[PDB]
Amino acid sequence: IVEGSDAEIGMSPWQVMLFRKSPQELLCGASLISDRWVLTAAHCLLYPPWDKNFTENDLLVRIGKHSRTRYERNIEKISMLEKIYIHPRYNWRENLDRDIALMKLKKPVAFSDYIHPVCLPDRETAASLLQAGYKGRVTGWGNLKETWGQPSVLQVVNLPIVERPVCKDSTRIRITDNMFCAGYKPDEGKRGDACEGDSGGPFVMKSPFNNRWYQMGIVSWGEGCDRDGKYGFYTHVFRLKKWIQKVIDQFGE
Amino acid sequence: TFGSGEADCGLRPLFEKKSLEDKTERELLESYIDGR
Amino acid sequence: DFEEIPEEYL
Ligand SMILES: CN(C)C(=O)NN(CCCCN)C(=O)O
Ligand SMILES: *[C@@H]1O[C@H](CO)[C@@H](O)[C@H](O)[C@H]1NC(C)=O
Repeated sequence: IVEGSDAEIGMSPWQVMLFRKSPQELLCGASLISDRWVLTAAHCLLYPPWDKNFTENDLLVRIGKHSRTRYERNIEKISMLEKIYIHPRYNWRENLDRDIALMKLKKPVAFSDYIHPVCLPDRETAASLLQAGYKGRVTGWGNLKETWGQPSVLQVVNLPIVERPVCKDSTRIRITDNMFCAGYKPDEGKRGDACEGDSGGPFVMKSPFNNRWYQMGIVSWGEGCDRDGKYGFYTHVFRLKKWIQKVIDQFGE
Repeated sequence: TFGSGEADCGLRPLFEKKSLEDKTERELLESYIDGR
Repeated sequence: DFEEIPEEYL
């Protein structure tokens, strides 16, 4: 995250760290949606153009973390993956449309002060919060700058959702209804963005109606980090909810 | 796990459950054209 | 830069 701040302890208890077994490295962010399921971006796992094709056995999920590199004894929980599910129509050839995927944990994780799931939005929540100007929050241990360094602790930044047209007009990539973009306008004099290392992480919003946190987006793509006139694109969780339900019901939960 | 997320979903043990607010949540709420 | 995790997780 570029231009964010240190998160407070237990501030995003659904924040998950996708961790590479070997070499040991941070792959991307992710989010805990229940005791056995993690949500992330398909591209964090599969991206043929770069020869990226991660498997269950290649990864580790670390939950309840704060510090990026430390092994937080008695705080974090590390789990293994039972299965990975990528959206059958994720479009890695053209614009990462439907960049989403579910990971089923080998075993349910126990909630604690530092580990707790986020809610998935319903039609109405989506309808009310997913509006230009409304702000969401992104969190992650990704880079602090486009080229640079790296944070010690989880970072956070709040960003405004942007109108579709401005989104479209900011890039040459074909934008779909399964994405939304967010960030400040050059004009705004306020910066911030997700960056390398943050993908797959959650873009969340707090409902003013029921006080709960909802994940409306997944950090998906962007051209550079925090560049002027550029925005972050996120997977539209709600639009892809049916697929999410489908998978959790047909395979576990 | 699903629709509207969980049950206890989205309520943080260290914040919502204790009625404490994080340092910038206000920002969000205020953009929804001022919160609850 | 990553601190070692327990081998039970590997
Ligand atoms: C195709 N799109 C949508 C891009 O953002 N281009 N990329 C691809 C990055 C995806 C790699 N896992 C990039 O610029 O890094
Ligand atoms: C990813 O690897 C799996 C085997 O683990 C393979 O079935 C799938 O074809 C690969 N995805 C490709 C190469 O697009």
